[PDB]
Amino acid sequence: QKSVPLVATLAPFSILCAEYDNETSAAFLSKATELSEVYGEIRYIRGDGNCFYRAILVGLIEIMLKDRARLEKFIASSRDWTRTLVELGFPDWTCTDFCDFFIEFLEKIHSGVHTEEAVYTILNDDGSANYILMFFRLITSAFLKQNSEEYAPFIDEGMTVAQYCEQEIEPMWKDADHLAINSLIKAAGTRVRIEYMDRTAAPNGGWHYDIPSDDQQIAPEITLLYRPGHYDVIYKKD
Amino acid sequence: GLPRRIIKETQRLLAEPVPGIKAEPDESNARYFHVVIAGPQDSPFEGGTFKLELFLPEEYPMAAPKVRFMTKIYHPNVDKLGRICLDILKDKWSPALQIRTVLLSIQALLSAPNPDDPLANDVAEQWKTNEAQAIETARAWTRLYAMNNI
Repeated sequence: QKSVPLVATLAPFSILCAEYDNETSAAFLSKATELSEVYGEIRYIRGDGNCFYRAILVGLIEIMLKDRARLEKFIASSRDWTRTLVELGFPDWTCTDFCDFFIEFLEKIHSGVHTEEAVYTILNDDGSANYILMFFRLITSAFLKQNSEEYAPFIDEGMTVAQYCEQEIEPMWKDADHLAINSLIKAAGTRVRIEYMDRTAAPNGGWHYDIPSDDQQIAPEITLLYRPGHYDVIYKKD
Repeated sequence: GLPRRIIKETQRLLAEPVPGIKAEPDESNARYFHVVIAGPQDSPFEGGTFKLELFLPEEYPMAAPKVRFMTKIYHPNVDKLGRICLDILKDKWSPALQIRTVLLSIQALLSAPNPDDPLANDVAEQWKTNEAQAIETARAWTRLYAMNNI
C-alpha cells in the first residue's frame, strides 16, 4: 500500500487477481472468476482506518455526478445534518466547519464548475479529502446519538452510545465496525451491497450483505468488495 | 499564512482564556503555544505553576496538538519526557476537539489522577498501592519544581 492514492482510477475487474496480497488458492481464483461475470470494473480505495467511510463517500459522489436531482436532495439533507449536529450538542463551530466545507464542494459540483476530473483530484488531496471524510464520521456519530435508545443494546457492557461514538466513530483512522457501517449507510440515506471474497468474513454469513436489512426489492446503489484489509468499489457490467 | 481554523482558535483563546490556565502563541512561531497551568486547589499540586509547551503540526486538526510538561511533575499520567497519557492526544483525537479541550482535560487530570490507565507504569502502580506516599511525593515535587519557576 506504500505507493497508493486515496482513490484509484477505474481498472478492469480481471486485474484484481494481479494483487500480491490475495490468497494463493484456486478457491480465491474461482470466486474472482464468478464475480468477473457480474462486475466489469474495480476502483481501489486506500486500505487504512478510513477505508470504509472513503469507499462509501466515493460511491455516493459518483451517483451525484450523474444525477443533479439526487445531488440537490443530498445537499439539502447535508445542510440539515449541520443543524442536527448543533441540536445534539456537538461542538458548534469546529463541526460546522467540516459541514460547510463538504457542502461548498457539493454546491460546486451542482453548479457545473467542477468537472469529473476536478472532483477526483479533490478526493485525492489529503487535506480536502479528509475534511470531506470527517463530515461522514460526524453524521454517523450524530445518527447513533439521535437514535441512542435504539442502538444502546449493541454497545459493549462498559460504555454509553456517546462514549462509543467519541472513541470509535469520531476519531479519524478508526476502522468502522459492524454498527458504524450500518449507521453510516442509514445516516447517508443510501443502500449498499458488500460482496465478500471469503464468506467467513460476512456479518450475515452470506456471499453478499445488503445494508440496510430491508427485505424490499430495491437494487443497491453502491457495491463494494471486501478482502482482508480492503473495501474497494466495484461496478456491474452494463 | 495560518489556516483559518488556527487563527480562530487563537483569537478565542486570547478573548476567553480557560480559568486557571494561561495559553499564548509564541511571537516567532504561531503554531507554538506557551502554556501555564495552575495546580488545582485541593489537589496534591496546589500552589504550583506548571509550564507546558503545545505545538500544532501541519496536519492539525487532523492530528492532535503535540504537548509536554516542561515543569517536572509527579503524576501517574505524566512521564519522564513530560508526555501526557491521554487518549485524545493519541488515537482518540478527533478534529471536532480543539486546543481548549486539551487544556481542560490536562487540568482535570491534575484534579483526578488516573492510575488505572491500561498503560501501566511505576508511578501509577504506586498511586494505586500506596496513595499516601504518592501524594506526599507529588506535594514535595510541587514545592521543589513548580514554585520558584516562571
